Amino acid sequence: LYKKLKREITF
Amino acid sequence: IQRTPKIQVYSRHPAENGKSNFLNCYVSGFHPSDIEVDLLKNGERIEKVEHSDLSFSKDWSFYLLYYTEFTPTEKDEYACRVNHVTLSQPKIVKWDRDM
Amino acid sequence: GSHSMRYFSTSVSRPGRGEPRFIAVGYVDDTQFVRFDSDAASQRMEPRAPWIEQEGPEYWDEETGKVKAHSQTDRENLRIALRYYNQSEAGSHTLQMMFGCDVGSDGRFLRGYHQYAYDGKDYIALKEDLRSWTAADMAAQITKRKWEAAHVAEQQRAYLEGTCVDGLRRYLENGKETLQRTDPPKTHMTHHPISDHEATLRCWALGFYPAEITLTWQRDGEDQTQDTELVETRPAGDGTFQKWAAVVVPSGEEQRYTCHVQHEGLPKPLTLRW
Repeated sequence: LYKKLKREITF
Repeated sequence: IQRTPKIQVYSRHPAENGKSNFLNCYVSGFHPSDIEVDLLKNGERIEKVEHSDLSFSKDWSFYLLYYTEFTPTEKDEYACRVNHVTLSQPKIVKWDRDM
Repeated sequence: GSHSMRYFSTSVSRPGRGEPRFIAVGYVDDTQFVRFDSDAASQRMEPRAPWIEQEGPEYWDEETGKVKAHSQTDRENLRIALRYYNQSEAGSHTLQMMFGCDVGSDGRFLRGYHQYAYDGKDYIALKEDLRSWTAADMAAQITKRKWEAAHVAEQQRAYLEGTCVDGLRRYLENGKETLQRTDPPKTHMTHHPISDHEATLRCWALGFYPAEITLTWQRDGEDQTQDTELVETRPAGDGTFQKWAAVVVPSGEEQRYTCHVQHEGLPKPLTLRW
């Protein structure tokens, strides 16, 4: 099962 | 910073003349990921060749497996040719039933 | 034996030839069950193993959605880092990332990983307490401050302990025939002469899973680690692994050397004499 963040966040 | 591939050519099962096998070329420990690998039959490229999906080890170095089906003969020679940014010329590694 | 699940992602910028290529794969122990290639016409997460395609379309559409979200995130991370480091846009650059969890012979959490590398060097990594971030350089600590403020370490720990492990325990079930097998190695020894004065003894291990194995050589019980060549552990291609170790020995003294093999699937360690 792949990771998921509610809001994707960058560097 | 780059790293040179470590090349191994070998057969899936131990070699017996006339029985079908798979001919593997395993490259590892290189960086970056761009690499060219050919499997050679008497100096000529085998053109149905499959490679594993790109992955890497704990130290971030990449490994790939290039393989194909072949049936060995006493007279036939096989080899693996690899090119990478770290190699000033392409590298040919001969297949040996004993290595 | 304990168990592990990993996803490894690689993003390589190719300036002038278009947008960066993103490749992601995943493993249970040493067996790969999935793949995603941003250049494949499929644009879907794909089964790489016979026990994962029994999953239904609810699985594949959901998996596909998350890995492509990851793909565009890492694609944007490449430009942020390019600007962080003031590097040229003419150079090719690589962002590697890996995450996953470990579980024991019980089935419950041991440790987990969330970490990134940039051009083959560490960038930012979740510490094993899973509450804080290690950051190599100054640029990574900008990302650290951004990530600590946004509370991502708390969300990833929730994933690593909650979702990663239950998917791990499920795959170990769906595939328990292949995944929880341990095949012992088939060990033999070959003898290659060089001169009259020297010859090579090579000790083989073949067809073993998992890949973790130990080959050593002994002379009269003295453990000879000098003049011993030992190759990296190579896959056979059928799902098993191979390896060999060798020594140059003066003839006729090959009788004094013994190979030593240890593997999870062996009841007791093997020793081999020529």
